[PDB]
Amino acid sequence: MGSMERASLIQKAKLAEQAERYEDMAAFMKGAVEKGEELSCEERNLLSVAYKNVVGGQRAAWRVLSSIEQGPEVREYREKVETELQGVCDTVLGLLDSHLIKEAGDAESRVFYLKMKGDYYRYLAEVATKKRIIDSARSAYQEAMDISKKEMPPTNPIRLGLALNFSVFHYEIANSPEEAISLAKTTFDEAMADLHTLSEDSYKDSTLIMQLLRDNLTLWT
Amino acid sequence: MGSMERASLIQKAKLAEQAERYEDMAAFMKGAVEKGEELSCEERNLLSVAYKNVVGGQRAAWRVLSSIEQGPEVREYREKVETELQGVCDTVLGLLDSHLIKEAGDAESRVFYLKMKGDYYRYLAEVATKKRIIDSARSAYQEAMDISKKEMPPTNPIRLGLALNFSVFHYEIANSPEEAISLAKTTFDEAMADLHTLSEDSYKDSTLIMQLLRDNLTLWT
Amino acid sequence: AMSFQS
Amino acid sequence: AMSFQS
Repeated sequence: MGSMERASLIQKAKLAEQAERYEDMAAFMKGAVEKGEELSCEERNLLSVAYKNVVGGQRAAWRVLSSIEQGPEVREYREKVETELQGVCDTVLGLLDSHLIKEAGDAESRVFYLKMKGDYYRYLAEVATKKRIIDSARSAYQEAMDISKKEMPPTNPIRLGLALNFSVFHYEIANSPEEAISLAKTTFDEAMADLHTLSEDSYKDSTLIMQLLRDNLTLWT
Repeated sequence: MGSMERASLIQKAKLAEQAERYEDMAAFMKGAVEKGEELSCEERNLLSVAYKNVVGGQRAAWRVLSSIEQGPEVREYREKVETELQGVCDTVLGLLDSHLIKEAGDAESRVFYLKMKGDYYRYLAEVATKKRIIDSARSAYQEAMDISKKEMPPTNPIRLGLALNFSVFHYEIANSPEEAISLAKTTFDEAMADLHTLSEDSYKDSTLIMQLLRDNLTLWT
Repeated sequence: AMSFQS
Repeated sequence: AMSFQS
């Protein structure tokens, strides 16, 4: 994507999003990040959306295959899918590490990237067969949690989405359903108590995410 | 796919279908076809399903982009998508021509492949800006229609799906909505009159396709 | 218009 | 369990 203008990559990432062409969207966003400039809020979201969708289809495929797995073909093909997923996670992690996280000074960008780092290590963990990967997820989430708690209101969408994913990590990956539940509940309760400060639009944004915490808690309790 | 067993490609195409991994499914089916043996009914369906899904996502993306199209990025990216689609259609057409159609002696395989040839030329036609391509579609459909009418009952699912697509071709590509409507109506009416010969399962299979003819006719009349 | 849902 | 629907 070396020869395409940054702005052109961003414009094409948005078109690919409209076209539900998420692999293209991700390639364009990777090109953009690799221009070496920081991403705006909107660009970070594009990056996240693109790879979430790519890796989301790989995760869904991997789980179908894994379950079938329970001659060598099923294992081979699950390995193939698994390998591709891991390569996607490695390239997201690569982008974070070169050099999105280190140049992210604001709480907004830094928590976003650290959350993302935890997410992609969590995806790696889902297929790992592993403690180091889980610890890399935990550590990235934890650093993101510490900044978000210090630097963002409890209703901030990224703070909420970070806490939601960290709670999922706890439940699904760290075998700590109590930690998962305590986190989701504490997150929801503190957001609830901060809603009064919001405009109607921010209120809608936060409560939409709080409902996922609530749905998880209903699933878990 | 040269090093993988035919049976392994087929097994993996079915897994990719379960995993909704249609690009993989198509790559596996292309590998299988390129083993140089004829495809069974079930394998032909796998081939069709795989590429229908691949090209289906490209068509849907292309139309989103085309519509946005109505700087150079929108056109560039529509061209990119369009180019990829055309490459998929060319590789399906390539497979038909090397050598699926020429070795298809039974009415079952031959109509299936000729229909498919018409389909992939019709997809090419949808983005062409073209008479030769439309004529290649028409000619492939016509040859398939002639064999199917001579060699298959009016309720045969492939005969029905061929006539349905040829009617779509007429309406959407050949600018012949009357031909489209006459075909769909005549096809439906002759199938209707042959349903009495079928078992409950064949009856369900045919009437499911007849309903698409009927839905098109309702859209067109 | 629906085409054959192969 | 639902994760952030980014």
